[PDB]
Amino acid sequence: MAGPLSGLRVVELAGIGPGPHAAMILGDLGADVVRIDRPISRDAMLRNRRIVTADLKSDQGLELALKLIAKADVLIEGYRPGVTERLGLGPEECAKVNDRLIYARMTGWGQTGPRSQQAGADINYISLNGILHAIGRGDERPVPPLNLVGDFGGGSMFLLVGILAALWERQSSGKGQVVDAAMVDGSSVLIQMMWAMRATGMWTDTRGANMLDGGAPYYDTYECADGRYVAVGAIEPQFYAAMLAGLGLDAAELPPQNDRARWPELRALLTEAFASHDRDHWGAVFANSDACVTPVLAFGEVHNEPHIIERNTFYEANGGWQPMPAPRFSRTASSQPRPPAATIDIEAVLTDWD
Amino acid sequence: MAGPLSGLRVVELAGIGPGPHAAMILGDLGADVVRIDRPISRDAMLRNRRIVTADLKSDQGLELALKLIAKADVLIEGYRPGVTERLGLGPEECAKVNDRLIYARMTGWGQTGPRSQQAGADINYISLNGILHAIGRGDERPVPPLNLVGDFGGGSMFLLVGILAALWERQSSGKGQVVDAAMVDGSSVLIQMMWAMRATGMWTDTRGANMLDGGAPYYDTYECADGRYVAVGAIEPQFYAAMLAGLGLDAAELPPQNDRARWPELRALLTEAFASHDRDHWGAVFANSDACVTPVLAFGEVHNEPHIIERNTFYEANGGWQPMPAPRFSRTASSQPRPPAATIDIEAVLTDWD
Repeated sequence: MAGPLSGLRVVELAGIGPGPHAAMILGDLGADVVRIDRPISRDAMLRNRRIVTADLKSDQGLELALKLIAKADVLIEGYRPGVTERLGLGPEECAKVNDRLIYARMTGWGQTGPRSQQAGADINYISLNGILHAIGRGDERPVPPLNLVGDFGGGSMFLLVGILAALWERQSSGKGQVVDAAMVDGSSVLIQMMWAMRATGMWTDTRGANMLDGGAPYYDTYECADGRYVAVGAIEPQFYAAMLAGLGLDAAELPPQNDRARWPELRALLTEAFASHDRDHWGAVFANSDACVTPVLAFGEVHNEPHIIERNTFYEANGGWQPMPAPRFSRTASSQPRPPAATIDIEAVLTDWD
Repeated sequence: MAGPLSGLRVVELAGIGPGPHAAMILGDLGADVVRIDRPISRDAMLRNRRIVTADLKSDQGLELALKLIAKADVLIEGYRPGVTERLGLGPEECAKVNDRLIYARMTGWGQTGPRSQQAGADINYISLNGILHAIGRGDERPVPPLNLVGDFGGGSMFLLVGILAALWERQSSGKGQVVDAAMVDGSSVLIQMMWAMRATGMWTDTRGANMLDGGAPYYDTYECADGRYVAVGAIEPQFYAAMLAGLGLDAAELPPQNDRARWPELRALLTEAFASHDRDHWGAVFANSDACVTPVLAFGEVHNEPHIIERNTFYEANGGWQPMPAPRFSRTASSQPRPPAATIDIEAVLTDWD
């Protein structure tokens, strides 16, 4: 298996959303990932893995898990705190048989604390630490940014950083440890810019009235003539001016970029402008500009866009497209992810592993 | 310095947004990070750093950068492809003097390809790979999820994973290499769940009409009596039912949870329920159940919420709260971050570095 984590050995305890997304990216990058289910998947998330089944409630699955864990560099689990403990696969149990194990725990609320036993999804984890409040248009109730922010950006990504850091540390302590990845915490450091910004008046708790939430007329989407959108990211004044040029608007007849008092008149001017031609027109107007003007593409249009084609951001599998691994390494490059293959006997893996 | 990356040595080439966010987290986690500016910061994002000054244009600063890079494990650069090359800090130059260097490049569009020389921000990178399309209410044009998805979740976080993986690979090749972290790619892998789901009919390019984008009445926000919001994440039927009981609704007078045909009647019923009382009323009602119902808190209200208090998700600094490091390590724990620090003579750092 190619890529930089070639050699690393990961055990994943099948659960939902963040945990597998982390196991996946490890896989993507060359790790040898082994996922334990209950007794083919056409879920792609389960690519770059071997799947085994066991019954960790029974004496005999318990025993085979530990055999796997003992040979493994990493364990991922994403259940309620106390659950691996009571199966007897806790951190203190795994330590007895392998004290070099990086024991990664993936939760919303964390290992400890009042909420640490309650159910929740992404929307609740980001409800509590400010993030969801800030997302959306001001005249309307907050909008969920999918599960991009807590599950992944603020969950699996921080689990991955926790695992790969703890692996750096082991390479001179020679021990592992437990990583407590809680989404409420990880998403907070994800949005730390806003927290910094709030302290110098460069961000406000008021919704829809900031520089990056769509309060700013030069940082938002515009509906075009044909009902589709373009995205404007022109913060820098030189970028903004190349944008005004493509639209063919005169700086003199416009409010200045940052006269917030007149941001409504500026937006109406930009709106009228962009609605006067279809999306694709603006693509051609602004091809090779610093205008920071791009088409808003629907998922099903993505594989036709040049820049996506030329860099193989995607590959074709099953129904349609998945993302190729990221990021990319110059010397030990990742290769095309392997599809989820049918089950494997758990014994044969111990034997693969010796 | 405390935390798991204690030992690691990072040179950051000052720029905007993703690259600093990466250097920050490294810092958070114990690395010794050293940032090179042009000629005290009030910005917290610059915590866990030492700041130094050089004119990389002149033979004087070029030469001092290389001395630092030569002693360093990681270099972070966030400029246009071709820019470090022309300064004479390209990858092949650094290799001359340090072939163990992890050379991490942080861009929107990537190192290569048609758009790789154009300006952009977060909103442009997520316009192109379907992400931005999918965010928002369907009767309104896509809404930006701040810069949470391209700059951080799909930017800095994948630079971090690239750096820490390349470090693992070095620990047996004994060479480093270049990581090409592009937001367009990183965010795609971030939203891999949707890509997978599209291919089994569990996701639609139609906007605001899915399970995690606010189309589901049981995964969305609701306005309360007092104008404020709660978040409902009640996907699992047992969660959903604990939610109906908290609101005091008869399960049997409601349309089935997944009779999408009557999702408008379900939502009206829930809307009516939740508007009948203030937010904080619900916050109490649901403070323990597995109803996956939580208050939507403004950033300014976060530090008062129990779960946040007990876990020290935040600390105070500069007349306001910032996020404590994440994730958390049981044996080599991170410390409270050090604030930015005034500038330092670059020679004194060379010296400190043996």
